[PDB]
Amino acid sequence: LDPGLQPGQFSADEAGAQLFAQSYQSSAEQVLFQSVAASWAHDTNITAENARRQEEAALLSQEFAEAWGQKAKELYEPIWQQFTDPQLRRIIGAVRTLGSANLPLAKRQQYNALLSQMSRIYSTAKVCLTCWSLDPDLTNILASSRSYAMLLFAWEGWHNAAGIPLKPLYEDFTALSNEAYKQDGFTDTGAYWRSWYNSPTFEDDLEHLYQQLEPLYLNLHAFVRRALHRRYGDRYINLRGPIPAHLLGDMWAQSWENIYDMVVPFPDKPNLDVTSTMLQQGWQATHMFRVAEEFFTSLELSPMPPEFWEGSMLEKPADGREVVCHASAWDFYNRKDFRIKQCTRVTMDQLSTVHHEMGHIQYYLQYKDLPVSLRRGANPGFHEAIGDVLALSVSTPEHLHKIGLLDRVTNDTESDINYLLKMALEKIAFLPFGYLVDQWRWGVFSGRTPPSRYNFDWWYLRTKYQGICPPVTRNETHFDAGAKFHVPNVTPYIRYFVSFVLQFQFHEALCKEAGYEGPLHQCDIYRSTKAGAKLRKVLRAGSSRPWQEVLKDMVGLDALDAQPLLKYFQLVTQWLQEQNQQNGEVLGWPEYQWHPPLPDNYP
Ligand SMILES: *[C@@H]1O[C@H](CO[C@@H]2O[C@@H](C)[C@@H](O)[C@@H](O)[C@@H]2O)[C@@H](O[C@@H]2O[C@H](CO)[C@@H](O[C@@H]3O[C@H](CO)[C@@H](O)[C@H](O)[C@@H]3O)[C@H](O)[C@H]2NC(C)=O)[C@H](O)[C@H]1NC(C)=O
Ligand SMILES: *[C@@H]1O[C@H](CO)[C@@H](O[C@@H]2O[C@H](CO)[C@@H](O)[C@H](O)[C@H]2NC(C)=O)[C@H](O)[C@H]1NC(C)=O
Ligand SMILES: *[C@@H]1O[C@H](CO[C@@H]2O[C@@H](C)[C@@H](O)[C@@H](O)[C@@H]2O)[C@@H](O)[C@H](O)[C@H]1NC(C)=O
Ligand SMILES: [Cl-]
Ligand SMILES: [Zn+2]
Repeated sequence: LDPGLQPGQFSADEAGAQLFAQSYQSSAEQVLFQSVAASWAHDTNITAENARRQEEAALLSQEFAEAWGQKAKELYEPIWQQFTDPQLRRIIGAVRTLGSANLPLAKRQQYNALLSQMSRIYSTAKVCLTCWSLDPDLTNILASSRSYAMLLFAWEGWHNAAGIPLKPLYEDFTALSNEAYKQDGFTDTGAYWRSWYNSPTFEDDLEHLYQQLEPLYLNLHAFVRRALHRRYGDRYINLRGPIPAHLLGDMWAQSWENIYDMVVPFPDKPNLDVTSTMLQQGWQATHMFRVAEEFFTSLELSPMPPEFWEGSMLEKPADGREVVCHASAWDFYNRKDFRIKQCTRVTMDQLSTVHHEMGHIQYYLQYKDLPVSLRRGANPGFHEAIGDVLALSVSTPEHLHKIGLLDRVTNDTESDINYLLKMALEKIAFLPFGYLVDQWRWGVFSGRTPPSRYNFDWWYLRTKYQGICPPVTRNETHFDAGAKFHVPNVTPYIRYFVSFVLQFQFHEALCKEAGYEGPLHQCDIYRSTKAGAKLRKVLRAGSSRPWQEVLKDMVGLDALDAQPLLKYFQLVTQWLQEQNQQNGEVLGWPEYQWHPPLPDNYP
């Protein structure tokens, strides 16, 4: 480690730790900058040379972590917990967590290499027969093909190409991750991930939330299953069984907005998917980013700086290079450079994704003056929810009309049902998947799920919560969990279930604060400077204070709460129950063993 980057001496006491943290921050900024730079160069341009570089950068960050980790222990182990300065306790708490820096050098190299290799496999896998990539090729197939056979070919090819080669790597990564975190005193990596919520009853709190949400999901599911039965017929849809996993519009069946045209109850009303209008008008990526920016400035939040426009990657490259297409937002830790990398396509759900990623940027802009350790969300769920909250105003029919995407606007109960059903396909359908992914991964890290049951345990959970089934037989050579971005890219998942709850609590608070006084689902906070100010107080806090207190100041409660999401959806909740009753549906999937047959000509 460079001499300039190494820790000095400080006293064993709180005045020293202040000097320590100032010294640390001053060093960490440079280390973070070089890591993030090398990751960027790789993620926008996957080459062996770029992976080697990113690995050398992660090694540097491990030596940094070890030297300051060990120094923070050596001087402050007995005293840090008792500091007067609350922010200074969280700073030291972060600095003393070693992670992968607990590994000896040889295993640090093996760990850094596994991260590179898993990311490469996921982002460069192809389905051939002349080869399709996930984004945009397979995405487009899953979204707009209605051919059982075609959709099967894409689903199977993807799962096979991405998952099978990842399995041995995934195994070796799990063992090394556990070895690293167990020397920080956690039972396993999953215990370390969970500890970010600082909540003794987290697992029980999530389960209580899920029990209140499950009836809405079960009713959406049955109604959608019926729509599918009418197109695909009795051979491929079982009205008492799980839904084939390839028929819901999306490679992971995790949100259903693309099959809106099959389920829309009142087709004579304004057409609420505005994608075709966007195309007709000639919208491009950069217009989408500008319209999103304008919503933020209407709240008196910050514009995107020059460095964001000059540095970002807003389309998939044409020049041949290979890239990580899954979207992400980048803080370089120098308080100057911030970027988005997104393979943006011109579609309405992609306009939402634009807002999602710009919400992360806005968080980085607001907290850029805190000590580097506090430059995070109050919890991870808060960071994921910011952009989603604004996207809830943007997609209201009235807002779409203001921005030239919807010609007529109607205010009547049929238009409301359409609206709430479209939003349910996006928000309600997701809930079971958002909850299950880390139940799977926590079982793997704890050893409850060894490599010999990775796929068995994955499909148990897929069926149990989502009520889907794989459309072809799977076995333990398949590794279907690894065909989802966040698994090989090692991004925790429970943050999204938390986010999907929190965003409705935020929405309700900012609508009240804006002075809005009609139905929660018709609220648009656009141009409300009072709403902007309340949002800004959250963003400016970073992780400097407990999330339960940040939440209470914002919404008036110190806990996650399903009530706002339930109030938003109330009208469609009631309507879907009534429809399913009148149609004699069976809620749930009692025929749990059922799978569809192969088509005659497969493949
Ligand atoms: C779309 O329409 C709804 C429904 O509006 C009501 O019903 C219609 C059949 C007609 O009778 C309307 O003339 C009538 O308002 C609109 O929601 C309603 O908005 C008003 C405010 O604009 C709400 O009234 C307020 O009530 C609070 C206390 O709750 C008072 O302090 C205020 O002074 C104010 O009068 C009314 O409750 C609300 N109805 C609800 C909640 O269902 C809706 O705003 C409109 N949407 C759009 C986008 O225009
Ligand atoms: C993608 O990454 C490679 C490095 O892996 C970049 O290639 C280097 O390009 C510079 C300038 O053209 C040369 O001096 C080097 O010799 C190249 N290295 C090689 C080929 O090993 C490439 O330019 C990157 N593409 C971008 C940034 O668009
Ligand atoms: C696992 O499955 C592999 C791929 O074949 C698939 O499984 C058969 C049984 C069909 O029903 C269909 O889904 C696919 O063709 C096999 O090649 C492999 O041998 C299977 N078993 C093991 C232990 O890997
Ligand atoms: Cl998380
Ligand atoms: Zn995100």
